[PDB]
Amino acid sequence: LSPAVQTFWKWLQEEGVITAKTPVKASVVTEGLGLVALKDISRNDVILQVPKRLWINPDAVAASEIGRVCSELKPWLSVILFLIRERSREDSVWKHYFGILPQETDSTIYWSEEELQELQGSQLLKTTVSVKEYVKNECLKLEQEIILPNKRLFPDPVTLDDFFWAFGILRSRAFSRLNLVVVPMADLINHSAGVTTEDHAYEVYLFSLKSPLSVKAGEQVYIQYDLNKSNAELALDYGFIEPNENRHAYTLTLEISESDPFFDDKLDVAESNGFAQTAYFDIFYNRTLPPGLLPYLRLVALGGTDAFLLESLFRDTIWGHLELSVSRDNEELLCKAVREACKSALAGYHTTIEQDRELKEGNLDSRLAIAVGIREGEKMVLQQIDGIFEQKELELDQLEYYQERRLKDLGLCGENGDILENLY
Ligand SMILES: Nc1ncnc2c1ncn2[C@@H]1O[C@H](CSCC[C@H](N)C(=O)O)[C@@H](O)[C@H]1O
Repeated sequence: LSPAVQTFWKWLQEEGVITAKTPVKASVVTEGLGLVALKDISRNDVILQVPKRLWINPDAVAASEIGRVCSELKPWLSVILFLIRERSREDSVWKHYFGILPQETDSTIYWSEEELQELQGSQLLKTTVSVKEYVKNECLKLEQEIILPNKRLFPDPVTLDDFFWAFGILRSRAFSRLNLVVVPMADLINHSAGVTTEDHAYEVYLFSLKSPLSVKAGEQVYIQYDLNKSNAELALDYGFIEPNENRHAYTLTLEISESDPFFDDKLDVAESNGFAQTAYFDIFYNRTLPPGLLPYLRLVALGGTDAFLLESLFRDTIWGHLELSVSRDNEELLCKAVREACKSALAGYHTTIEQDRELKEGNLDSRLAIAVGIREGEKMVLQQIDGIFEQKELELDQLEYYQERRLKDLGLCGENGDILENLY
C-alpha cells in the first residue's frame, strides 16, 4: 500500500478510533485514497466514528495557543492559521494526519498559468481569480496583523503557498452541515453520482459516518458531497466535476446602478421585496429561469416613461406588475441587454462547443478535463439563455403589459347609465 497510510491507519487504532469491527480499509482508488468495504455493508450502516478530541474547528483554534490573537478573525481565517501552524509543529496532534494530506488537489486554485488559460472567458476563471486575490489580500493582512507581531507563536515564515494549501484543505474536506469540521478518519470517503440521498452526516462528542448505499466486499463506500453545487462549484471546492449536464450553471449578476436617475425609488422597491442593490441569479441548464430575475430585469430597465410606477400609489402592487410585465419598450430593452451580454460572453472563449466535445471524446488529463467540461457547459447555458430571450423578442407582442391590463376593465359596453342619471 503506502508507508504514510499505515503510519496514519495505526495511529487510529492507537487512539481507540478504528476498532476491530469496522468494515472499511483505506486503499488506493482512481480518486486517490478511499474507503473500501472490508465486507458487505448495507444502507445506513455505521462505517466509522471519531472523537471531538480530534476535530479541527473554530473551537480548537480558540482553545489553543493562538486563540487569543485570532479572537477577532473570521472562522475560516482562524482555521487556516491553525492548520498552517499545526503543520509546522513536529509535535502536533495531527502529525500523521498531515502526513497523509495531499499537497494539492485539482481545484482551480492550484492551476498553473497555462492550465488556467484553458478556462479563458469562463465564469469559473473570473470566480477563481477573484477568490484567489481575495484570499491573498486577507492572508497578507493576517501576516502583518497577527503573524508578524507574534513571531513567538508563528516561528517559521508563512508564504502564499502555505495559506492556499490550507484554504484548499478546508474547502475540499471540512464537513459543513452539522460549520467547519475535520475528521482524519471519515475524511477519506469520496464523492459518487450514485449516491442521491445526502444523509451521511451524523454525530452522537463523536463523529459518526454511515454508508448511504449497500456496498459489497471489495467495493468503495461513497457519499454525495452536494446535490446542489453547480459544476463550477465542484471544480473549485474539490478537484472534480460531473458529466451530468444538469450540474452546469452560469450565475448572472444584477444591480440597480447609482447613476440611475430613479435609484432611490428603485432600490426601495427591490429591498421592499427581498432584493439588494446587487442580486445574483444562478441559471442552471434545462431549468426554468429563477423567480425574481425577470421582474428585477424589468426594474433595472425601467426608464422615464414607466417611472410613474414607482409612486406611492403602486408601492403595494409594483412587484406584481413587474412580475407580469411593464411595457413593450421595457421588455424589448432588457431582452437586448441580456442577449448582448450572452453573445459578448460567448465570444470570450477560445474554443467552440464542437471542439470541446471532440476533445472529450479522447483521453484528457484531470485539469484539462475539468476545464473542457466546465467551459462546454457554460457555453451551453449561455446559449440556452440567449435562446430563451431570442424567443421573447419574437413573442414581444403576445405579452399584455401594464397599459393594456389597465384598460381591461373599462366596461364600455355597460348600460345606458344616463337613464338613471335623470332619475334623481
Ligand atoms: N468522484 C471523485 N472524482 C475525483 N476526485 C474525487 C472524487 N471524490 C473525491 N475526490 C478527491 O478527493 C477529495 C476529497 S477528500 C477524499 C480523500 C482523497 N481521495 C485523498 O486521497 O486524499 C476531493 O477534493 C478530490 O480531490
